[PDB]
Amino acid sequence: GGNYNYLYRLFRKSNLKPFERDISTEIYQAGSTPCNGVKGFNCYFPLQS
Amino acid sequence: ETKCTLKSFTVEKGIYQTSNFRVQPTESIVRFPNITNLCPFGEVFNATRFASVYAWNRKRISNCVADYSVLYNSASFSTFKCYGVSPTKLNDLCFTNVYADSFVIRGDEVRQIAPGQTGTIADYNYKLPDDFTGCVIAWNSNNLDSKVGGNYNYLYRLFRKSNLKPFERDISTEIYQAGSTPCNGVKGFNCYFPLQSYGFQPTYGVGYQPYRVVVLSFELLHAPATVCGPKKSTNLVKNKCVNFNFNGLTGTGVLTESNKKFLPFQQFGRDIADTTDAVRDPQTLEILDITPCSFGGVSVITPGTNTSNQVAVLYQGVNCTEVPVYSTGSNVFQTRAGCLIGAEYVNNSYECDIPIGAGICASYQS
Amino acid sequence: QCVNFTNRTQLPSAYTNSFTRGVYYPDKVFRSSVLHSTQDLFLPFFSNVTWFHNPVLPFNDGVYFASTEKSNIIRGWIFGTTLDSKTQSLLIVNNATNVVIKVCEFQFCNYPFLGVYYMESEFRVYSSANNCTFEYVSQPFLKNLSEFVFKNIDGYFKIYSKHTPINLVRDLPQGFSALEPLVDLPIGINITRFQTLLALHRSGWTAGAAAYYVGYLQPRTFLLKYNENGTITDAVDCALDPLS
Ligand SMILES: *[C@@H]1O[C@H](CO)[C@@H](O[C@@H]2O[C@H](CO)[C@@H](O)[C@H](O)[C@H]2NC(C)=O)[C@H](O)[C@H]1NC(C)=O
Ligand SMILES: *[C@@H]1O[C@H](CO)[C@@H](O[C@@H]2O[C@H](CO)[C@@H](O)[C@H](O)[C@H]2NC(C)=O)[C@H](O)[C@H]1NC(C)=O
Ligand SMILES: *[C@@H]1O[C@H](CO)[C@@H](O[C@@H]2O[C@H](CO)[C@@H](O)[C@H](O)[C@H]2NC(C)=O)[C@H](O)[C@H]1NC(C)=O
Ligand SMILES: *[C@@H]1O[C@H](CO)[C@@H](O[C@@H]2O[C@H](CO)[C@@H](O)[C@H](O)[C@H]2NC(C)=O)[C@H](O)[C@H]1NC(C)=O
Ligand SMILES: *[C@@H]1O[C@H](CO)[C@@H](O[C@@H]2O[C@H](CO)[C@@H](O)[C@H](O)[C@H]2NC(C)=O)[C@H](O)[C@H]1NC(C)=O
Ligand SMILES: *[C@@H]1O[C@H](CO)[C@@H](O)[C@H](O)[C@H]1NC(C)=O
Ligand SMILES: *[C@@H]1O[C@H](CO)[C@@H](O)[C@H](O)[C@H]1NC(C)=O
Ligand SMILES: *[C@@H]1O[C@H](CO)[C@@H](O)[C@H](O)[C@H]1NC(C)=O
Ligand SMILES: *[C@@H]1O[C@H](CO)[C@@H](O)[C@H](O)[C@H]1NC(C)=O
Ligand SMILES: *[C@@H]1O[C@H](CO)[C@@H](O)[C@H](O)[C@H]1NC(C)=O
Ligand SMILES: *[C@@H]1O[C@H](CO)[C@@H](O)[C@H](O)[C@H]1NC(C)=O
Repeated sequence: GGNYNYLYRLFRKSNLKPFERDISTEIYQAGSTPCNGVKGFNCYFPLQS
Repeated sequence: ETKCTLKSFTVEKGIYQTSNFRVQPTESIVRFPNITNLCPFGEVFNATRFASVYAWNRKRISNCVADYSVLYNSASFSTFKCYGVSPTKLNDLCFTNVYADSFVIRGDEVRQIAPGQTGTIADYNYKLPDDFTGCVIAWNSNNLDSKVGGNYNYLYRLFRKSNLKPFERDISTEIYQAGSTPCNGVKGFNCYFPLQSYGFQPTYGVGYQPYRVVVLSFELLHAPATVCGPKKSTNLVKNKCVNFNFNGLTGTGVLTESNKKFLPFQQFGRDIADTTDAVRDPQTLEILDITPCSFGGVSVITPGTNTSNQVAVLYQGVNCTEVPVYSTGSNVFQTRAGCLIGAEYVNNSYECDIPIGAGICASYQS
Repeated sequence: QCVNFTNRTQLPSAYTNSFTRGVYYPDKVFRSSVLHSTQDLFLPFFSNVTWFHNPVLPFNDGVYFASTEKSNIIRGWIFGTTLDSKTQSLLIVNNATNVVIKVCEFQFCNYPFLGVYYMESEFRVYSSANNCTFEYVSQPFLKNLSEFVFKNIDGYFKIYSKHTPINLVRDLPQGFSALEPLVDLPIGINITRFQTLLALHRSGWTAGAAAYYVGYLQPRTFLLKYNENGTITDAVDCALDPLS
């Protein structure tokens, strides 16, 4: 049925420093219009299974 | 600092050199050509009418500036999918030429327009390579293309013996022969017209309404690239050591007015040893002058640790205008060797103890 | 509109001295009262230049084209490899209003020409053209001496030009005059041969006094002198003789 327990980040504001850990599950503003914490156009969940 | 550099806890009378300094840049400025010759996107995305899917309209774009920011930021586009490159970075990287394929399809046929897709349109009307690079934009056109009586002006192919190669258009109206009975150009038991006309109507629901689709492809021929986004520019400043990027020529210095006379085809001059000396601003066409902002070493004059603990500081060959706790100190003095602080100048004349330069030197009395 | 002729246009292609002509600004920089040594493609000093009183001529690396022009008879230029629709071709025309540059696949005639009607309107240089790629329109180029230098480097076509008032009768004058850049084109063609377009009076054709000079370029090192205003005033060919 598929293992959906393993998820990876795809969207971020910048790169990661060496041995850096980031866990915040915040929505990403992919466009000029802010999302204001609401999923929508130019707004994607950064975690993908 | 003298103790640290000399690696001792005691210092004898004399003058020593500790470190150096330079004036730091303040801000950055970029100047680019005046920006014009925009690519004609208005005639394609706002055309009076669109061609059929099996006869998709192909347009060539070359030798112009293309602003993808307005297209990406427009909210009138239902679908905006870029596969080869990210839509954000379109204005950065660019190629030699662009192909625009424009047509009208159904709402449910939208996702057929993608690499590795199958369907009637995806096989007999428009084929895309798996390694396709570019973007696809789709938007509603129900208010215009759809007709209350049925808009039959749009047709599409369904019957063909073989599939289509990528970026291939077939407009032949040969009667398809599904069965083994040959037809002399007439339909019948097993012969059918490959083209069928759409029945778009305003009363049709979502997924049946007309959809205007434009696909942009960027090709990578060995010819030099000419088509991409405008280069951001900014106003200039003068008499301040800053870093500049004049038309791709980068350098750090202070910019002043110059009276040199160029010829109408140069862009930037130089003097000797490949050192740039004057530039021409593309937006204004004015000759400027570049001077490296000041720098120099520093030195300390001390009468010996065993005598006292007060020292004088000399900045070598620096005009006493931009010195910066020793920003004021004592009466600041200006010498042909630089600027000297912490010591007082007198009108007497003694022997020389700690040579300084330009014919003057200091001693301990303060 | 494509007809041949009977009078085989043959001209006494003589030889003459290149003297010290054909020096152009190589870069867009400014230098004041300096001596700069540069290695590039030039016309060697005291070379042998061909004088023509419209044969096919190889392009090689570059071409120097000079004309003691009177009444601006010379009109256009044709560049390419196969000179037909099989390969990309370049075409240049200069009428009384604009210079027109086309990068396309034409079907040239055996004797292409402009032609004038005796209010001038005649164009029968080629027959068919399609897949036309690059287009350009600009200001017209033209008792004077017109010098042009054509180069093709790194998919870039460079054209340099200069005009000089002259009064000498026959041969190239003994003097110096730098050539300023005129136009650059970011186009890719494998140009190897080139032609010349003549303006005959179509009213029978009468155009015979079309005398010009053609020379070829080679890579070498020159020494250039820049005066206080940044204008080249003198040049020295390094690989000519021990003094140089
Ligand atoms: C197609 O036409 C529409 C309608 O005018 C354009 O949308 C307007 O674009 C201008 C840009 O100057 C904006 O100021 C308006 O706010 C836009 N209005 C709407 C309703 O979108 C659109 O830009 C045109 N597209 C092209 C490619 O020319
Ligand atoms: C560059 O574009 C700008 C945009 O207007 C112009 O530069 C100045 O424009 C104002 C008003 O149009 C004029 O009063 C100035 O004289 C212009 N400056 C110069 C140096 O011409 C102008 O259209 C363009 N200028 C250049 C040099 O390309
Ligand atoms: C240090 O810089 C100042 C200004 O940056 C110099 O003062 C200028 O001097 C010139 C010639 O002496 C005058 O023409 C200017 O009017 C002066 N400007 C100002 C604002 O004073 C000063 O001369 C420099 N120091 C030295 C030693 O030359
Ligand atoms: C102009 O370009 C088109 C497109 O490349 C050429 O059409 C091709 O012609 C050759 C002729 O041998 C055919 O084999 C190809 O199948 C054609 N391709 C397409 C997409 O039509 C056309 O030949 C070119 N014009 C000229 C004069 O060569
Ligand atoms: C270099 O540029 C200078 C600056 O314009 C030229 O000097 C002027 O030349 C004109 C033309 O004869 C005279 O009318 C002016 O009186 C000159 N002014 C000055 C201050 O000299 C000069 O001719 C140019 N060429 C050379 C070789 O110096
Ligand atoms: C410093 O001077 C004092 C007296 O002037 C003397 O006793 C002492 O030895 C001196 N220091 C050194 C390191 O010689
Ligand atoms: C030295 O003398 C000159 C001239 O008399 C005067 O201007 C200057 O102030 C004097 N310097 C000091 C430190 O008194
Ligand atoms: C060019 O060469 C020919 C023979 O090759 C010679 O007769 C002629 O004088 C030369 N032209 C010059 C040296 O200007
Ligand atoms: C010169 O050629 C251009 C383009 O070929 C044309 O627009 C213009 O009218 C021509 N001028 C004359 C005087 O024929
Ligand atoms: C010759 O060139 C000069 C310099 O541009 C120009 O003023 C003159 O009109 C030209 N004469 C002819 C006949 O082309
Ligand atoms: C020129 O010819 C070379 C080899 O013959 C080829 O690789 C190149 O693509 C050609 N370019 C043009 C512009 O014809």
